[PDB]
Amino acid sequence: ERAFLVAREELASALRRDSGQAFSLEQLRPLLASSLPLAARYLQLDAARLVRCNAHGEPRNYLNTLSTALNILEKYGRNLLSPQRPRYWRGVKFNNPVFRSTVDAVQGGRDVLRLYGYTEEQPDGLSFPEGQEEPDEHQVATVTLEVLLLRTELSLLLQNTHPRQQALEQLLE
Amino acid sequence: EDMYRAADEIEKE
Ligand SMILES: [Cl-]
Repeated sequence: ERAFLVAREELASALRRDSGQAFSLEQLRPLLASSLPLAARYLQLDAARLVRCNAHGEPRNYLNTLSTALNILEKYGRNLLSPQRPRYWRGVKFNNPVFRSTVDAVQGGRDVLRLYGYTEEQPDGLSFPEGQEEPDEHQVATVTLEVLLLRTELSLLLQNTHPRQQALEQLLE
Repeated sequence: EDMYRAADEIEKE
């Protein structure tokens, strides 16, 4: 069994190497099967607050709401990593149909975009600082990895198949 | 679909 930080460096480097790479549960397992608390396993993504500050209704509902947001946030990350970045990548509008209906439905969703590099705030959206030519590839890959990892954990929790199901359910309010 | 521009700016196109 690979060490936590060993597997983490490996996965993050692979995602940076190939932006469209799919990760299996077998690869991700050392990251989510760890006995470490949720707040300790995530070093960039604020997974703890995401789970806690969006506990509205039953877990069957809000975990799916969170999963939907995480699915889109992952796409935002992979876009920044792609060899050909999509047009208009330097900014995300709050009134964007995709963002508004998926990411902005969760508290902390905008903070994830800030982690990607969208740190400058205007009343109409977030964007990269003027003068910053390229995204921080190492940072984006790390955040993207943690986003897809968290979505994976929520999927397992919903399927009642998470290796640390019993412990993680205590985080569900 | 577009994930960056505002809904109205996308509606202009
Ligand atoms: Cl994946």
